[PDB]
Order: sequence, then structure tokens, then C-alpha cells
Amino acid sequence: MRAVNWNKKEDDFSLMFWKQNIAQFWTEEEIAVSSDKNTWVQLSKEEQIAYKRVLGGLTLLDTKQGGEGMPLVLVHLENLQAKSVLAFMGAMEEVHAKSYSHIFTTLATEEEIDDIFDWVDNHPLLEKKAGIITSYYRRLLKPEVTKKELYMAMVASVFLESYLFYSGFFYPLYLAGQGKLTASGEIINLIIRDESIHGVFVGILAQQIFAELSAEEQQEVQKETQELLMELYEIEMAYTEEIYTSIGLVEDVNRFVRYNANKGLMNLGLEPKFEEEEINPIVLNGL
Ligand SMILES: [Fe+2]
Repeated sequence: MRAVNWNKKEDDFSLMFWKQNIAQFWTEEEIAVSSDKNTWVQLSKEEQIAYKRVLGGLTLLDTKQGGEGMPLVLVHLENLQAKSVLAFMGAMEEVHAKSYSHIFTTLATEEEIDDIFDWVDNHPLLEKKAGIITSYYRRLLKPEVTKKELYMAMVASVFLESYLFYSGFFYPLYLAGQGKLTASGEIINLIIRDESIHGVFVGILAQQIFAELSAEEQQEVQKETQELLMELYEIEMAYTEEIYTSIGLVEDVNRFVRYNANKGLMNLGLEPKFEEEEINPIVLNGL
């Protein structure tokens, strides 16, 4: 029945976000990465392996967001303009996921790349965090869904895009901020420019539906949000310990994770959970 009519606004922001999403369009071929080989080779074995691991985890999350997250969230939306922006955002998640293969092809050998993906595949923490987020999406695999089911999928999507990536983004930023792997750092920043607006946008949509829930549903959903935040946080602390102890950065990354959880909460129109904390300055420089 209904066709998208962009000459009549369905809300006050999808247009702005549409324009911004397309004005930020990019693909991996615009950033040559071969000059990062020079600094790559000067990384210790522990640093190389951490970089590869985090990029692997990043690639998984984008794989989920583009192939489950955006499609299952947008499919049910009655707002056809908003739905359009989210479709475009999904495509961009794939461009992101592919970017990381572009980085890998200059850095690593065939066999090394196989190893990265075998590792990401068999990883219990990555499996656990991706499955938690993704079960909210997969709840929407039925003909009709409630506002509350849709709201929690949106919470889960903002937690992925504004929060769960950042344990991974820490390290390429942290290397780039020191003039190391700067071309790959450039790509990661393009990805961040995108993820930043994705988190805002789906949070705006979440806040709209939140205002349409009953008082009772509002509190079920808030209790759920806090449990979900903290279920994810526990896994992130384990993740950060596994990945970063070898290179002595665990507590720096944890501060960064907490900071980005807070931003996720903010995007949802919610109050911070962790103490305000200064972010590592060399990652600020990498940004
Ligand atoms: Fe992404």
C-alpha cells in the first residue's frame, strides 16, 4: 500500500540523517594502506596479534549489524523515511566490514588471514557478546512485533554501535595517535564517523517509541536496559583482559569502554553509568 513520499515529512530528522549518511559515503579503495607496512613490521609479535584480533572482532560486529541488525530492525518500521536511512546504514556496515579485509590483505599473508578468521569464529566471548545482541534482532523474526520488542532491538543496536565496538577501536586509534598504522587509522576514523551518527539516529528512534510505551512497559524496558548494559560490560572486561594484558593496556581500554557505554546511554536519552573519566590522550590524538 504505502510508498515513501519524501515530499511530506514523517518526522523531523530522517531527512537530515539521510543527507548526512550519503554525504559521508566512502569505500575502501579511497585509502591505500601499503605505506602502513613500514610501521607494521616494527610492531612486536604481541602487538601485531592484538591488532589482528581486535580487527577480527570488529569485522564480526559489522557482519551482524549489516546482515541482521539493520534488516530486522528496519523491516518492521512503519516510518518509511526512517526505514530508508537504516537500510543505507546497513549497507555502510558492510563497507566497514570489507574495509577490514582491505587492511588485512596488505598486512597479512593468506595463511595469517585464515588464522584470524578461524580465531574469531571459534571465540567464546565474541560468540557470547554477538549472540546476546543478535537475539534481540532475531526476536523480530515474526510477522508482527510489539513496540517493546522493537525498542529493545534498538537498545541493543545502540549498545553495539556506540559501545561494544570501542574495546576494538581503542587500539588502531592508539597506534595511529603515535603515527603508527596511520592509513588503517584513517579508515577506522571513517568507520567511527559513520558509527557515531548511526548510534544517534537509532537512539532517536528508540526515544520516540519509548514515549509511546505505557508506564509499566517503560520500567520493564529500563530494568532490561541496565541488565543488558552490565551483562555486556562483564564480557567486555573479560575481553579486554584477554586481548590487552599482553601489551599492558587493560585499564586504558576499560576507561574507554566505560566512556563509550555512557555515550550509548546518552544516545538513548539515558543518564551515564560510569564515573566521568579522562580518555587516553594518544587515542584522542588518533581521533
Ligand atoms: Fe561499523
